[PDB]
Amino acid sequence: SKSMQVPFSRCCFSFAEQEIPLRAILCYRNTSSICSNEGLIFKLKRGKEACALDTVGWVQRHRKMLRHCPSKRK
Repeated sequence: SKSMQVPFSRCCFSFAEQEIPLRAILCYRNTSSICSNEGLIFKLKRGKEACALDTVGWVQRHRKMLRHCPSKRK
């Protein structure tokens, strides 16, 4: 109890490879090297985050406008 880390977590299975727009996303942030192949993550309004690679393409336009999420407590 209270040993491991609740948030953060590891990579995901289904990333945001689709054409997810900014209307659904709020912020993006790179993850650890657990992915072992460009690990990226995002933030949505639903009250959660989304997994991604890093330089997929649609991330650039998202990160070009948005930036690395501040703090580390949701």
